Amino acid sequence: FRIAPEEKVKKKPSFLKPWFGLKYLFKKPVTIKIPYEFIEPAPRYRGFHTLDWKKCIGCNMCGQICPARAIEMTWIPHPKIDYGRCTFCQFCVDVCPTGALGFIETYMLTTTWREEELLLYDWVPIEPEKFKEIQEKFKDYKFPVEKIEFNKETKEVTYYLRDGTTFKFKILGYGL
Amino acid sequence: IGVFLRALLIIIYATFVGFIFMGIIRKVTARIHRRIGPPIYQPIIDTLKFFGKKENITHGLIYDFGIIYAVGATILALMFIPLGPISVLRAYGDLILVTFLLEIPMLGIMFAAMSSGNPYAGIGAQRALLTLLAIQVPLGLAIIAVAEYYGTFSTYEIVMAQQKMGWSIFHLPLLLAAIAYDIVLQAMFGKEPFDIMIAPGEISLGPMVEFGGKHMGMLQIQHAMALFAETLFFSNIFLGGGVPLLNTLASLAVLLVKQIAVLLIAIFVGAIFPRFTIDQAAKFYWKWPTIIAAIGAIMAS
Amino acid sequence: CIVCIEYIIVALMIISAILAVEWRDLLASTVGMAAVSLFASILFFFLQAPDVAMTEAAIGAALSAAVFIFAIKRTYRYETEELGWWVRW
Amino acid sequence: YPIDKDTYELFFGPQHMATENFSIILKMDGNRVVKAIANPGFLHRGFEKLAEYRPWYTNIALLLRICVPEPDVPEAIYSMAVDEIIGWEVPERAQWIRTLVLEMARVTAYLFWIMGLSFKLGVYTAGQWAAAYRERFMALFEQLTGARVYHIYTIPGGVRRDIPGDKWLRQVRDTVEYLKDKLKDFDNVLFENYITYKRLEGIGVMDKKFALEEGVTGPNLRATGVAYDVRKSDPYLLYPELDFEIPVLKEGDALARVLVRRYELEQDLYIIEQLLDMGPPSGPYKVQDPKLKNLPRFKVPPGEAFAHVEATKGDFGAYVVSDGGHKPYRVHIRGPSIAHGVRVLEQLLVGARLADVPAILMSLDNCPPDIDR
Amino acid sequence: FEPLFNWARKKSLWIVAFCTGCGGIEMPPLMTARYDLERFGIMPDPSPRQYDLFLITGYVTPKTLKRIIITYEMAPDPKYVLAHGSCPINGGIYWDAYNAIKQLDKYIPVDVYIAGCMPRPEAVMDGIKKLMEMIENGEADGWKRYKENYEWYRKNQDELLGEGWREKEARKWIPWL
Ligand code: SF4
Ligand code: SF4
Ligand code: SF4
Repeated sequence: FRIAPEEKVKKKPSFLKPWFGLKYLFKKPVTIKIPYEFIEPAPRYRGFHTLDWKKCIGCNMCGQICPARAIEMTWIPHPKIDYGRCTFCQFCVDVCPTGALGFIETYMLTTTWREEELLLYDWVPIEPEKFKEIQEKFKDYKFPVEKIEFNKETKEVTYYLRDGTTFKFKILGYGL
Repeated sequence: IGVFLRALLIIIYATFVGFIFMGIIRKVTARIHRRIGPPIYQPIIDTLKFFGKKENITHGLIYDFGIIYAVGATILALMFIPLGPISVLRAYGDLILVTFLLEIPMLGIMFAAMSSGNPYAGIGAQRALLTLLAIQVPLGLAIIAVAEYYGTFSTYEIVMAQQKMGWSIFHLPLLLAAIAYDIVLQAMFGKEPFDIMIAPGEISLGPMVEFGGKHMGMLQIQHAMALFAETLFFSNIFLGGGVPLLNTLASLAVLLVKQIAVLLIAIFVGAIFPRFTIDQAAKFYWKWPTIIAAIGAIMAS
Repeated sequence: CIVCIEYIIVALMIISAILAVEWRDLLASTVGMAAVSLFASILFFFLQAPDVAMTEAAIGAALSAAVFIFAIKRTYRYETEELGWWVRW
Repeated sequence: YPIDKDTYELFFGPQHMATENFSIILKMDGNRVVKAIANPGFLHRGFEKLAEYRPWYTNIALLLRICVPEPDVPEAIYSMAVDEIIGWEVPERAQWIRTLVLEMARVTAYLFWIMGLSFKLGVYTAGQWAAAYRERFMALFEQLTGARVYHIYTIPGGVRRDIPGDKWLRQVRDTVEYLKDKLKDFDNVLFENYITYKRLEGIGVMDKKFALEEGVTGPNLRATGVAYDVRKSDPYLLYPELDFEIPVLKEGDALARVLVRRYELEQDLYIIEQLLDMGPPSGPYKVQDPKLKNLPRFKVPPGEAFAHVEATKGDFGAYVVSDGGHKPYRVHIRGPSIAHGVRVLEQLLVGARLADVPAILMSLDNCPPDIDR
Repeated sequence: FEPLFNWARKKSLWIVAFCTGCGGIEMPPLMTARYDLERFGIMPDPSPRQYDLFLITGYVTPKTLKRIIITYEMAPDPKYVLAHGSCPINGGIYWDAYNAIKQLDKYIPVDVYIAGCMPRPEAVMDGIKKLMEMIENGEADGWKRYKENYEWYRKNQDELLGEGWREKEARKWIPWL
């Protein structure tokens, strides 16, 4: 049914026809010089999380649809998303009933080998005033938490932001 | 003591222009498929990186001496070809000497690639040696076509016979040797149509599949000198540079322009053409460039 | 002086020549073209030929420069060299 | 003591840049092959006993990574299968969206196969161009749904994000007309030179009776004499109102299985140009409001469903069985390359030279995340 | 003596193209005509000696952690791996895998992690740019922890899959010739 050729697809080999791949010796080379020409990603690129602390009800509806089992719950009962095991699939956004789990375009996040820079991946996500860390503070599209000082027995994590509030809160207990 | 400093001048200039020529090859192959690519001073930083390790390999007592002999042979290759008027010797720069002393780098970069012991190095040496077998059938006929058209062999009595009268890519019995050299140069270099003594991707890397820090640095020096020696041998025979410091520096500059000239046509062929099976590479250098150089050899006689 | 103002005029013509092609704004290029016609008219007059000086005055000042911006009226004004998703392609 | 003394066993493991991630142990005889068995499974994540523990809706995002070059064909088959066991009413708009993303991911996978072929066939210019023109398709997907690859888009009913509008639909017309004017510069570097035609001639001769009964389902048995296109035989998405023409040759050497994929690229780009001038009418992107809420607790009535869909390398099926709860009882994703470069590759390398072990490896489009599952 | 080589390292990082499974779809177009790496001098070549920038692109099967650590044993001085994706950090979505190796720092010394699934090439650019900033002064990275702190990694290597892989993954074919 609707066989296209009889010998129409098969072409003839040729000696010096590859010189027509040499046409781009003079056109402008199609690259982006990343230091420093920025790219401006999409208006709804899937990125990091921007939980609102006043609409969260702690119903753990997100807990049961995370494909990678990292939206585990804390008490003061909001979730901490860790990006250790998270695929940015954003199934926790359209399943959260109240609407208190958004996503904004922020993907650049580079941390080093030491553990003190690796506590950076355990953050209770902050309010959407972090959109004033995507704009109005040097639009670099990077994770605006940038160090976390956990403390054993005095459990008070400190999201030392770019220049804003240190955002102290206590964490006691996990799960339900 | 003055010929020693002059030879040191030639080897250090051949270093600091051969690496820039390989960087120019990388720049043109970058622009040939729409990319900025590296800076011009790129493979200098390759060599400068590869002498800054803290471990090496040294599989054997011969694993060192083969590539060191390759570097010594490729320095001996460029010492006789008349790099402008400044030559450490111009009495004896015979055709057979320089032609055979391009092949001896393809020994020592492979003779010490065997001492490691690898099926990848073994089949790289297997696919490198059929080139050096096959390429000397149109190469010898090009040398005979240069020979019987002039008669003299001392290469100072060839650039003199060019700057006296005529160019050398003209006079069609000698131009048919140049097309044979233009085809054999991509194999003698290691550029993409006749690539297979490098072969990045099909086999792992062939002969230089596992060398290490210092050995790859000596290879980059040897590869840049193989570039410069075979290109200067093509230009001081088929083109002729020949020719006070404002005369000498401009002589070497127009020699550098004719170095880039065949190097420019070595790249345009050497990116739009895929890699060649070695069974066809043995079959190709007997069909077309052999009969071209043979017609040139019977028209030079 | 004699030759110093000549060197001043000729280097001013050169710096209004180089900066006539470095700009992207084409109205600015007409400005640079008019300044080149200025220094050409002054150099014609200083080289003591007034016929060519007044002819180039009536030609290059507002019949070659004022015909060119007259042509960029219904055309571009920038180089338009462009940030972007599908850009510089 | 080396106990073979006759046949040296070089083998292209993972770190080789010709084979991607599956080791083929080759019992080489000088420069030919006399026995070529393969050891796949350097990538066995597991998806039988791993996708059995997630709920029905969230088992999309975990199931994307079964095939890397096409980041939409694995989700659009599971979304077609859970469509069947529940029996939705997926509207015209969701059908059109899933159609166009299923064809633009296919031209992305063809472009990636061209770039992957040229990185191991020496010529880099056809590789750099192919990846450059794949990047604008990635940057066009990013407007629509999410990331570059692994865009978790097609949930079991409908899609997740609709079109932006005339900023997007005009843009696809621009890049498709651009690449249809661009495709005549891929022929001169990859399919018109007398190197490639003299390099891939007569290697890996696949017979006519050796393709249909072997496990081969892709476009590469279509270069042998076989009339089977799953888009043409049983159209599933908005395929019947397209009228494309499929290629079939009577050959079966390796370059027959490359020209057919080039012609498939040409006619598939003609499909995307033909689909766009239709344009989607109105409708919702979701399917139903009441039978979707409490998204984890998604009890599906029991039964089973099979679906299968055309890919860049092999018509590869899914097999979902539903016990009756919020867990797929077994979701089997049949990889396209299970007997398509593992078993048929064993009787294809016997006699072939070493230079045409990587080219044969890419003339079947071997993707190592499909053998393991 | 020392800064004559230190600037030379951060300009010609040769990457080895392992292409570790899922993730070899943003390893090539990272190094092609678009958003590129040869402008940084990152020229790929498939050799376990002529490299000093290993990209563990995503997950690691223990039938590949043998091959990765054998490749990692051969780069002489300046080997430092750049972990990728979100697999090496804590395990990706395959934390429910008997195969896919969680917590990559317990096996080979990771220098720098990126996030993303898949990580966009701009994030890889940020990762390499932070790796350049780290390698300017020189910051006690990997190859300096795999040497003195070998007693911990060799114990953690041998505990998972262990017992001398050079006899288990070598004798696994000589009966099946
Ligand atoms: S970001 Fe995605 S993977 Fe992570 S918890 Fe939310 S829905 Fe799950
Ligand atoms: S985001 Fe939604 S599911 Fe998660 S705690 Fe808040 S209300 Fe519950
Ligand atoms: S990090 Fe994400 S994309 Fe990369 S291998 Fe892991 S699950 Fe796959």
